Amino acid sequence: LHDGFNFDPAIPKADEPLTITFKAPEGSNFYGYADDLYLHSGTGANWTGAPTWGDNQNKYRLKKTKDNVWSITLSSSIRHFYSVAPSTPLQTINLIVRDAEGSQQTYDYATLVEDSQNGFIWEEPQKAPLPISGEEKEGIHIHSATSIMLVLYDKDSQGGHKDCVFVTGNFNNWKLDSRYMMKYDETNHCWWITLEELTGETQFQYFVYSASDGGTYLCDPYCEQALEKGVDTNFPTGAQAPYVSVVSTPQPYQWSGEFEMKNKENPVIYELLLRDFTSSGNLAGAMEKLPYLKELGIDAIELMPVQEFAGNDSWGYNTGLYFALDASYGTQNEYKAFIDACHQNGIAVIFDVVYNHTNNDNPFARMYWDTFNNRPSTKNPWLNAVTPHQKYVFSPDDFNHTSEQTKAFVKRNLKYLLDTYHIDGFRFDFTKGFTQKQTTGDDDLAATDPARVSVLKEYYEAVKAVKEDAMVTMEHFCANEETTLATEGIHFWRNMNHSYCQSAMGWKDNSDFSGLYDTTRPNQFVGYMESHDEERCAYKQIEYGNGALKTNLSERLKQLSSNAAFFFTVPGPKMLWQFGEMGYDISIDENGRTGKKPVLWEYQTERKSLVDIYTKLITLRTTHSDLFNASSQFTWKVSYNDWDNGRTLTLKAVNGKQLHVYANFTNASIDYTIPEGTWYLYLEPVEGEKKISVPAHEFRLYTNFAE
Ligand SMILES: [Ca+2]
Ligand SMILES: [Mn+2]
Repeated sequence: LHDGFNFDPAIPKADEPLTITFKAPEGSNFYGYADDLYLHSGTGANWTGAPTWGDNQNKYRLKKTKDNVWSITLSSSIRHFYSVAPSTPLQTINLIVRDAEGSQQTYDYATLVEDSQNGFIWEEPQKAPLPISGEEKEGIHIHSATSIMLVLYDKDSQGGHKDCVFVTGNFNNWKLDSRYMMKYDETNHCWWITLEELTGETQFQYFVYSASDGGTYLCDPYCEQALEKGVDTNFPTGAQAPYVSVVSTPQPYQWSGEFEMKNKENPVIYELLLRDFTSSGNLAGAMEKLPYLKELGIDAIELMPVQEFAGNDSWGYNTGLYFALDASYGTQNEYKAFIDACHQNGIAVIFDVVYNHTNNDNPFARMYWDTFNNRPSTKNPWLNAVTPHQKYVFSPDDFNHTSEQTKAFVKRNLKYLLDTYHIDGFRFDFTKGFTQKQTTGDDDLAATDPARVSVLKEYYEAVKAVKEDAMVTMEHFCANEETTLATEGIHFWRNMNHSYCQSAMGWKDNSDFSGLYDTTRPNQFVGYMESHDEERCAYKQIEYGNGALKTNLSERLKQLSSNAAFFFTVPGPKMLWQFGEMGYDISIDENGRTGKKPVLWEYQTERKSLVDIYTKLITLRTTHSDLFNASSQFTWKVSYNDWDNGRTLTLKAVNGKQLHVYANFTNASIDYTIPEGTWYLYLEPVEGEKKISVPAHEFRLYTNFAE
């Protein structure tokens, strides 16, 4: 390691001078840089004795001594330089090099310091075989109330590993300590240690170190609880951001009978963001509304991501930890209590899971990091250094889904969420992202990748191996791949937002509903008028409504009612986005796309008429579930050419039950002759072959059966 930081003495000593030599590698910020550079530095986890960013005192100046080479001497001693107390262990220096303007810089790097004065003398790392075998070796193992075994995987894509790992925590006041050095198992490629005499909430992180990488603080990627700096007030002062791991060595949640999702093959799914679902923005808030969701008639709740995400105000598509759920919504047991209450109310729970990308906080990112480019190292075995799909870069931390380490981690995580939280299915976020192919657009990305199809099958098969009746849904939008994968039994998001927005607004152009019903495999496509990612139908009305649909609330709800009568009446699974049932009309853009949205439960009263239409239509799918069987005959007229004389829907079951829907989406009344037979206005007995006047924006729903 001549590239980057060089140390003389080669083992830095707390109470001696240290000369630091920076060599700029080729194709880095400072390669061929003509002027002197400056040191931004401090000791320990919290950068003790750091200057104000940009302080250009001669003291901080790295003199250019050769081409691409700068040196600084911390004179007197490294302790005197940082003004650290003689009895305070000086164990790490954190180092950033920057230009005089503090614009161009290197990123978080630390080296080890030997402090013999304070009894921290370096000991050779020890080789020991893992005292355990089987699957799921890595992570946290409670032996007893006073004892934990930690197992941290360490092998980069080149086959190398770190020189040593310490475990710091509340048991050792967050110091590096020889007694707390982990042992390396070369065969399993794991660091391990058994902590004993713990005295109950154990807090810890790891300090990993090599000569080529320097030092890095990171938590356990398999921790079930975490404190995050900048969110948790009780984040320990001696720990480094972002994460400490929490292990209680605990009052285990007592689950209430066996649960099975209602209408398993064609469920109505309510998409829910806990942050914006209630004013409390949490599980406690959501719990209060389960009787509302039960009566609405839904089969499942789909929670937008609940795994630990950056900060505490997010959609959650920014996961830092996959085995720890975000404490901003509630405790592990509040999550269990919520899912258990859902089940008691006959409602299944689906987790939105985000395996395309993680963030800089993830132990997998922190473990093999590029301190020059501020992204994963080319030697990272889970993550790409650079996103291969350059159209969609949601973070610097894109998962390599051809990695055997990434694949095993995903499958273990899926199994964990099923076993621990008793959930009934998954919605895979951005599965189009599960690709190593170098692309820069939508077309080259959308083009079939056999390895993406292959890994998505692996993840599906893994879920079904844990829970045979678990629902798997993917947000994919790779047309040819969806045809192939739907045959395996994977469910796909079927986005009908554009059509039902056009219809809601009273525009016939691009209003064709037909995409909602896949003729080949209707049950494999989860159709929606709204998702968290789309603008609201009821907002489009205010903004670009045709005539009265702009400003007449009565006519707007009639039109949304008719949309709903050409949605819930259709075979195959369906999804609604929270508050669509009460005509939620705040633009997705209000307070920014992903910003906190107004909570408007008063809409359940003001728009009661629409809530009642949603309720009866969804409930009909349970009361007469045999109608909605994929075996049933389904025909409809919902094209550009089906407008002026209205749109029609006929559903005909094997047992002879029939549903007929007529909708006038136009701004004028249309004359319609009811089909021949004996019918019933199921939502309120009617003779067929009878001419009716159907008012502007209204629907008529007829069943050949009473209740
Ligand atoms: Ca968080
Ligand atoms: Mn990706």
